[PDB]
Amino acid sequence: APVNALVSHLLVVEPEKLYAMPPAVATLCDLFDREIVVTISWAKSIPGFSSLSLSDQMSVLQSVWMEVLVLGVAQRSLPLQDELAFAEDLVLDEEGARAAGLGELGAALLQLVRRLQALRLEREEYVLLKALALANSDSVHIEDAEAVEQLREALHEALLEYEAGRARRRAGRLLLTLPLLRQTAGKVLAHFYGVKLEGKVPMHKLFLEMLEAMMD
Amino acid sequence: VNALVSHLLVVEPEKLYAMPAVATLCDLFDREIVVTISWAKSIPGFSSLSLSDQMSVLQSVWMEVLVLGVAQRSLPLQDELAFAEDLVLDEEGARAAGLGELGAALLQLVRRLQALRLEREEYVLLKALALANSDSVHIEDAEAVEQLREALHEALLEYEAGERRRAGRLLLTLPLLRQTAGKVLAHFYGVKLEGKVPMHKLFLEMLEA
Amino acid sequence: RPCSELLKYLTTND
Amino acid sequence: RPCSELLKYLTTN
Repeated sequence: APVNALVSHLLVVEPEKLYAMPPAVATLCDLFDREIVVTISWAKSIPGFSSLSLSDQMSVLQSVWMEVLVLGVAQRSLPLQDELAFAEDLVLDEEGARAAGLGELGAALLQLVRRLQALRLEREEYVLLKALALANSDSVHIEDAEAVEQLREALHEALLEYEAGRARRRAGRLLLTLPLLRQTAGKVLAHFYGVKLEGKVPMHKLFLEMLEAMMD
Repeated sequence: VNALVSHLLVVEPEKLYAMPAVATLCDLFDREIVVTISWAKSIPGFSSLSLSDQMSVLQSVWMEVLVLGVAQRSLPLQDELAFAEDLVLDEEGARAAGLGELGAALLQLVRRLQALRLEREEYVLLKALALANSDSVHIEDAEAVEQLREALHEALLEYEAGERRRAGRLLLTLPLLRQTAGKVLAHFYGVKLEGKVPMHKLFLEMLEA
Repeated sequence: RPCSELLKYLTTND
Repeated sequence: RPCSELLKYLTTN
């Protein structure tokens, strides 16, 4: 039985499985919109996030929501080979992402998946990395930079304490995958901002607003 | 003292000096690419990678190495960017010099690094780590590049062991480094699409790569 | 930067 | 595979 309070809380507030059911790009747009809603309540549950000013909470979420969603797609895809689990009931391979109308995203996402697979990411490490991505936002709009940093440091410390007990140290290997996570998120955002401009796929207001926000 | 750390300090390029505005940077960056290439070959373990993997790595991380150099050089200053020891421009001139708003993006990286008071040894290790952390889809021997990554990572931990706490804070700045390199690329790629500003072959090739 | 929907979900203590 | 310029430096002194 572990002992890290932050890790336990993060495990507890993890959202439940996502199902695309029970048109390609349209389904993904709807799914992502629902994922954003889940990400917002999830963030509010993080000890340290809700103590941030309301404006900073928005600034952080507008800049990192896609990284959180992308890490979620990667985590769900870990047990698969050359496949992407956008939802439990919605899996696609590189060639599948093609037809669906995702372009190169299939390949970008898989690079991330393979990077995490190489590490053999454990549940504890995943929730910590996800929270870490949220707290590592570099949005110029954040006003209380120190408070965000305090949150990041608390999560960083929890990761070190966790590794120090279970699982070129381990913590650093996990942290070295964050640049790719952000770059991958940037590609997914660009693509969907494109889907928005082409005006052929229906998209919900929240998703549209967040796409415009993380685009600034 | 760490063996790898001393080596990185030795192969560290000499200070850079300036050679219009956008025009000078395009030429200055072209030269830095040359320096970066020789620098990489000097790193223990890089030369062991196949030639194509050496290409793939350089083609995907050259701008990060460059941007990190700019930032390292701008550390002593405030609200200013030193692209060269004799080429510094305030966030205002950056706009005037026709650099859109890369100046602000760059200063954001500078401030993140200033907050950590990056030491010389950490700077060289971080720069090497950036090179070895390439996520180029074109890489063939991912296990080899990884091996190089871990060696540098180990060096950083040993160094900090004077560790994981300080080491991680350094690594946590890499996402911003990559994103910043991405913006610089997109800007200058458009700078060649305007055709007006001239620029060498290497720089042009690396931009489209 | 519009933030109406985000604000709504963030401030809906639900 | 546009990379002739880069190769020139990768395979020299």
